[PDB]
Amino acid sequence: PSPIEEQATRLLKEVPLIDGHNDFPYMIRGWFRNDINGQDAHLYDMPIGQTDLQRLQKGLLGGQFWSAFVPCPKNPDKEVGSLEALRQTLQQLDVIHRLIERHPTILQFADSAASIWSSFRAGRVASLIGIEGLHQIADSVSALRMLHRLGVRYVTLTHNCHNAFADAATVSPELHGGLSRKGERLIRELNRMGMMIDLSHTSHEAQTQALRLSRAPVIYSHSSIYSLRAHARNVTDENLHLLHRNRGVVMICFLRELLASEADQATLAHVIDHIIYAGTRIGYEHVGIGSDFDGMLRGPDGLHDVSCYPALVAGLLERGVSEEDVKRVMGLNVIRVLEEVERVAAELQGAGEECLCDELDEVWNEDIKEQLTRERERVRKL
Amino acid sequence: PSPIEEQATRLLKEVPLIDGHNDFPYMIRGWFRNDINGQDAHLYDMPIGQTDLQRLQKGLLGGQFWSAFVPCPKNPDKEVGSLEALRQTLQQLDVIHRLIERHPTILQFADSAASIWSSFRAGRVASLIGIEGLHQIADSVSALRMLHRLGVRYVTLTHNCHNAFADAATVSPELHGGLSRKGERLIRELNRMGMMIDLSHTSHEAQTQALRLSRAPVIYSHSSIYSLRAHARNVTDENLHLLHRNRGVVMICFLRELLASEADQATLAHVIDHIIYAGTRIGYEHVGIGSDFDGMLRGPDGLHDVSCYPALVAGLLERGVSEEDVKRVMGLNVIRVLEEVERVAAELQGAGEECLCDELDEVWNEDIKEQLTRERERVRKL
Ligand SMILES: [Ca+2]
Ligand SMILES: [Ca+2]
Ligand SMILES: [Ca+2]
Ligand SMILES: [Ca+2]
Ligand SMILES: [Mg+2]
Ligand SMILES: [Mg+2]
Repeated sequence: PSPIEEQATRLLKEVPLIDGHNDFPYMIRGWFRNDINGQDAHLYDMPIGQTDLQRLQKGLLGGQFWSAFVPCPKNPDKEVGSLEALRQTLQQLDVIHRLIERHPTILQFADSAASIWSSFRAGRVASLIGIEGLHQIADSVSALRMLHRLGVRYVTLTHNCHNAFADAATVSPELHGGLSRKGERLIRELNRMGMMIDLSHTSHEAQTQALRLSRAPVIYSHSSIYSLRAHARNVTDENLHLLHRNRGVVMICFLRELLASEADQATLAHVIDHIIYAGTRIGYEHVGIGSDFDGMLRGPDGLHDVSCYPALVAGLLERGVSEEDVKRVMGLNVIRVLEEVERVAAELQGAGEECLCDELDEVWNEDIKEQLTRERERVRKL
Repeated sequence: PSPIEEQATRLLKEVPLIDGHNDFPYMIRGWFRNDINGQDAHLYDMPIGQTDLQRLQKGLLGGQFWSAFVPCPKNPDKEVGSLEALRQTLQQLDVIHRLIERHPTILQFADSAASIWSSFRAGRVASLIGIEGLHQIADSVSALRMLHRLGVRYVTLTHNCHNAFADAATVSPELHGGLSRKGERLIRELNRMGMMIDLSHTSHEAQTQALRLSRAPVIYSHSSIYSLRAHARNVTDENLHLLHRNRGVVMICFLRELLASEADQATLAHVIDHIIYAGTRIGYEHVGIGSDFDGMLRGPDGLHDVSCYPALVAGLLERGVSEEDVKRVMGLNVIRVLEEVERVAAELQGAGEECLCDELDEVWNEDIKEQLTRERERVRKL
């Protein structure tokens, strides 16, 4: 009805709004235990949470990085907890693929810039996947490459747990003091394979080191601004500048604790303040939208669920952000980063760069290796 | 030079010889520990084993189901062993994909009848994948569906270990006495997802039950004939007949213990005896070739390595098997089974059959579920 609301609706049909982070797959594990057979009525109209398939259509969302999050392992035996997390990751990747496959009119799987656009041309929500923590890979780079093959296109280096590769923000004391030696080596492998690095949930020092080391642009899938609201999860002015040099994107989070000192005061206007702050200081080509819907109980006033994206687009236009810059913040920026991550990987794989391999145990003793070599030479005689 | 050898060479160029089972990926884990960077000289000319990339070309093999085998878990803590086997499976799937990707002139990945042919048109060895035992999935059907997504197109129900789903042949006493209740339910899921059932390594009673229950044709990826040589790993006349009704294929194994009472007496002629026995009694459209190269130290006389396939094709022609029947045994039969497995899955998935889901723990108590429902109704008021 309002000229501003007609303008927002047009932009949402012109370009895809691609949200950086949504934990709807974990809601499905909590509520249904990943059994969605005969649950369409509930999947379209959920009795819990901030995401369902009717409200997803209503908000005119163009794409989504669906989170394949599993919790940090709590088993006192650490080997078992890490391996347990790997199995749970495959369960969450499985229910995401089944959610997409059982609802092809609404959701379409995407793992690239081209597949995002083709999904958007067809009127589907481009359904991408990200894992949230390197605890999920069970210390296995082979497993990580297989997760890329299953459709994972970003890896948050940590969640609320330290791992062998990096320091999380919310846990103290520090383990590695930024990235470990392994972490630095993993950055090279992530760039080589074409996996997008996500720096949300990681410590400020780990961000600084990763932003300097990475040969491809990175993202913050759901982080806000430190200068406006001081929090371990928000991005400092230092790391915002290094993100600019990196050519990355900060996808602004709707978490109330990241927007206001008192959480119940958080609003849609605060999310817009954070987008404008970043856009003013490091350009609107390096800012995105990273809701974290279903990673919280309650959202800000005016951003209560996935139906509220038109109010965000209208609010940005109302504050004097240009149409072209709003389109950038909506999704063009995160598409560009994914495109550049793929382009860097094709360059490095084309040059024949050596991949990172896991440390494996010897399965043969010297007696078995002697039998095999002696057998080979017998065949050479024939 | 011989008219028979010219004829064999022509057949190998006309249609792909598709071998049912090769453990070359496990040799790579044993010898290189899955680190193949800068090892091309050795990968083309191996110091051990019955498979390398030069001899693979020399034998004119058209396709191969590469084994992603890992050993049966030996940890006394069974939960840990099962989870360890899952991680090792991802390591072996990873090195198979890296082997194919680093040598695109020789190997090309295939996961269907169409992708086998296109690989063969381009002069590549069609590189398919199979896992060898349901111990590899860590009791997770979600993981199994993700293995299908990673390119696994058959699952041997057991190796030399009993699992929760089926009885292996070589271990006694019997656990389930054929298939377990879970096993019967897994047969339905394997048919639905389009995973080819492999009955090698399983007990005679488990074969009988699976052959009656399966809605799609199955294979024996590497098994020989019981009537010619009595062994727990060979196929009985009863199960050969039920394989005929199933429309499946028995892919004849080169294992010396399966061909002769004294292993050192085993020959190429014995492999041909077994192919002709099966072809005579259940038709040549239900017989294949399933070497098990690199699952043994030494092969039969005349079938010492992957370069020896032209001698097998020539030997079949020399014994009066027709060109069309030799082409069937070479690969047309196993292509047909994979085509029919895919066709059955498309039918059942098109009809919207419900998939088998894992038993998951509750992650939310009633207090958290109340908070979520109360929160949802607050949003409905707005
Ligand atoms: Ca979260
Ligand atoms: Ca929650
Ligand atoms: Ca074997
Ligand atoms: Ca061996
Ligand atoms: Mg700055
Ligand atoms: Mg019979």
